Amino acid sequence: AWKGEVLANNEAGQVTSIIYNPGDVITIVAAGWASYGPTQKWGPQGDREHPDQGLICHDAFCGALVMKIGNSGTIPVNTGLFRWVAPNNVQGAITLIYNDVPGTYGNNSGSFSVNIGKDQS
Amino acid sequence: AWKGEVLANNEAGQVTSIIYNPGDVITIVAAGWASYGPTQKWGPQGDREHPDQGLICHDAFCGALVMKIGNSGTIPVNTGLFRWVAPNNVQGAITLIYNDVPGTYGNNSGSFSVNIGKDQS
Amino acid sequence: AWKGEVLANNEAGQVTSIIYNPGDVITIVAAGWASYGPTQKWGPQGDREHPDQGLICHDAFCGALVMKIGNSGTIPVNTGLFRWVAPNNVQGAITLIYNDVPGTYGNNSGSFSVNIGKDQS
Amino acid sequence: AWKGEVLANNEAGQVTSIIYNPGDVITIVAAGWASYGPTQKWGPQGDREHPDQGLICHDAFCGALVMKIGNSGTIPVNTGLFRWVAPNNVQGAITLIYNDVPGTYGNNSGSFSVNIGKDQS
Ligand SMILES: O=C(CCCc1ccccc1)NO
Ligand SMILES: O=C(CCCc1ccccc1)NO
Ligand SMILES: [Ca+2]
Ligand SMILES: [Ca+2]
Ligand SMILES: [Ca+2]
Ligand SMILES: [Ca+2]
Repeated sequence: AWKGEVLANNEAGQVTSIIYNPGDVITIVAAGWASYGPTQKWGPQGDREHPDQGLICHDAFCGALVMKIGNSGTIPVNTGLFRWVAPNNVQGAITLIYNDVPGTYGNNSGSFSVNIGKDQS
Repeated sequence: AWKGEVLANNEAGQVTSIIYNPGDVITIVAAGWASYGPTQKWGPQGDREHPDQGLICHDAFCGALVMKIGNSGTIPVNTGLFRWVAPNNVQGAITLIYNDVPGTYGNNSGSFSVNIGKDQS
Repeated sequence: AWKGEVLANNEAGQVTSIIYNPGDVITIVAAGWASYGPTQKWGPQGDREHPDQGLICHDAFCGALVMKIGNSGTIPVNTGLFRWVAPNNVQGAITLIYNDVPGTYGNNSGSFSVNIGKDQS
Repeated sequence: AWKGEVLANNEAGQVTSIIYNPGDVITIVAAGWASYGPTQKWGPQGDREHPDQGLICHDAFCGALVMKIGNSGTIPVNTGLFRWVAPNNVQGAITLIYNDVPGTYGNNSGSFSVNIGKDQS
């Protein structure tokens, strides 16, 4: 029920129309190519070779797709989530974000194409 | 309803328990790191810079995840398929395969973790 | 998903654990046999021949299954709802209720078995 | 996936476009009013008070909704089936049928409105 693009250079991330409510089961699929600065591109799992120098999400590689649900901290998405249920006390609008160091989004390029849907529960 | 791994060095691929029937809607999500020979690894979209020297799937990069449905030709999966329906006359077990040149799977390493489910239809 | 029973004699109805949120798609199936007083029994559509003498739901027959979502007005359920979205902006817990005139639940008998699930959206 | 009507007077029943395949989960909801001969009408559970005089389905009341899957024996549907899986070795097109005595469908009237969908598995 949501399809769109998340730009690697967008520090604020892309607000979706999906409101995660308690008990919701969701599926995410992410595709595409992006860079956090170097003259190469990576998919939605990012670059396993790059050290973490203050990423917004310590549980995903630099250049990975991550998300926030309302005011949650960052949650790894990577290539996507299969029939996934959030931790207790997590709810609200899903924001998709490119995993980088705050203040370093200006040299980023490319984007991921993302589908999000609610599953049966 | 199927969860598993597909080994990059398995030329025959991983035959799943999912039988695709006409009208079925499926979702696939793939994650992980694999190599077609080099010391680097790539995610399930593969290596966008490697030329095609006789890949089993010409519509996906070397080192991408692809599939067959029964005895179909290869179909790109990459990071996954969101609520996907097959063409007419495509039916049978889903086989997941690492995209490489026939005869060259021996120097491959790593695997993709894959979830497949049938959706509402 | 929720499975349970609503008694025809319960003016307060049965509060379920299903929270209807905006955009939710739900499926309900209701079965069983109940009476609003007469010696006969009706299924969850109720008695199409009995006049409305002040039913809690004017859009369903006497002895039908109806519901509230949070503090909404009554909504007909009857035998159930197939991949149903609320026509109004309503939200909150689903309460199931037997459709009868307030203060006349004392001569009611029987019950409906009800399954509620959220569908893909 | 399928929405339509089954006439009470149709002895052959109504063939749907739903092919039940092994492993499939289905949901059916049925509504409406029909008769096996009397002036009164009943919902999809039929008439609890009418004796079985050789019904096509001995496990449902006269005037109930029943079905066959391919050439299976009759299976009770009544008001519907919630996330239901068939017994082993039952496969093929779903035919919906009004439960009556063979040869006695000529005096029947009305119809049930029926929705069938495949659920997640
Ligand atoms: O923008 C940054 C810091 C520098 C990234 C970079 C490293 C090597 C070559 C070019 C750029 N992090 O996201
Ligand atoms: O209880 C009522 C009013 C009376 C309905 C009734 C009619 C004939 C025989 C017994 C009861 N409304 O639900
Ligand atoms: Ca950067
Ligand atoms: Ca190789
Ligand atoms: Ca009453
Ligand atoms: Ca008859």
